[PDB]
Amino acid sequence: ITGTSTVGVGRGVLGDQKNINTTYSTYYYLQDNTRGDGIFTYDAKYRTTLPGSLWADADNQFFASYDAPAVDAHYYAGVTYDYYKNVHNRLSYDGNNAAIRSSVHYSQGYNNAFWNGSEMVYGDGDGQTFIPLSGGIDVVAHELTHAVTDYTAGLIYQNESGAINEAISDIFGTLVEFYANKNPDWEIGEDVYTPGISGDSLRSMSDPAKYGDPDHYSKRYTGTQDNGGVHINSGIINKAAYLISQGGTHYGVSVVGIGRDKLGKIFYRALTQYLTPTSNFSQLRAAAVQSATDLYGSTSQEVASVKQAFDAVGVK
Ligand SMILES: O=C(O)C[C@H](Cc1ccccc1)C(=O)O
Ligand SMILES: [Ca+2]
Ligand SMILES: [Ca+2]
Ligand SMILES: [Ca+2]
Ligand SMILES: [Ca+2]
Ligand SMILES: [Zn+2]
Repeated sequence: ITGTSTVGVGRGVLGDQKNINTTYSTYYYLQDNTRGDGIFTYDAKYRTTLPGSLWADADNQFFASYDAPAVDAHYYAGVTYDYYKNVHNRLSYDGNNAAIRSSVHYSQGYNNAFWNGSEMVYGDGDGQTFIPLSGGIDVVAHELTHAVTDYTAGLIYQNESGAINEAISDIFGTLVEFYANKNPDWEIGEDVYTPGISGDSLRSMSDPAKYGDPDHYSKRYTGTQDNGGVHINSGIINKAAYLISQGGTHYGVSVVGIGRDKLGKIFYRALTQYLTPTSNFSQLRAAAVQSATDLYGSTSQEVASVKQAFDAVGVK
């Protein structure tokens, strides 16, 4: 759309009020011209055809309950874009300011969200297992990072490379959640999962086993479900990443934490410089070590912690 940039106001999935960037041209659209080539949010109107209609609103106020998921998908995509730009100096997912598109109200009672190779898509949830998925900043950032991976390492979505692809998305989704300071934690999807149950989440990076995911290589899933356990075996990497950041002793191996910022720098470097589409866990470890070496020196503590952390999860 061609029009005038403006700012609107609405309420998100969790009921919080926020301002969002809109464009005015007869209607007010969810089109943010302030970031790269724009962020665009569409209404899929409970259908599965994509992307749907660019979101249009008459008065620039988005307080209807039907509006909530659009408000958050639109807002959280801006935050994520900011994180990448500010923190890693990367312009959008392609590094060249590509437009960011998302659709909401995808299908009926759809308990999922995803990156389809061109855009983000969010279901509204069935109201029991999930509420609308774009209400979780870690979910939004998890999706946008899959775009980042597609344009960089290109990790194939299956088996080990696939689990790495998933872990990357959880790690950066969590780093973004801390960046925005939105009640941050090392859990995944807590804000939109099982509205009826407090305290849980979809996955845990601090203790993957809490939800039955592996936290050691010896416990990896080797069957065929889930594309070869991409959402299961990611726990091994997630745990490694949590250890690098926070420190701890796991299976008798002690890791000194080096903090979130360094975690993010090391992983981003590995992702953008060293990983390839078919990289496996063992290659990820070599990548992460090389990255930390590049950044901090081979005799650094940073390098030492990366090694310890992988040793702790059994990745050699
Ligand atoms: O892999 C994906 O992008 C799909 C999905 C995303 C998701 C993340 C966090 C919470 C809910 C949903 C998953 O099942 O992880
Ligand atoms: Ca309105
Ligand atoms: Ca949180
Ligand atoms: Ca979280
Ligand atoms: Ca819950
Ligand atoms: Zn994912």
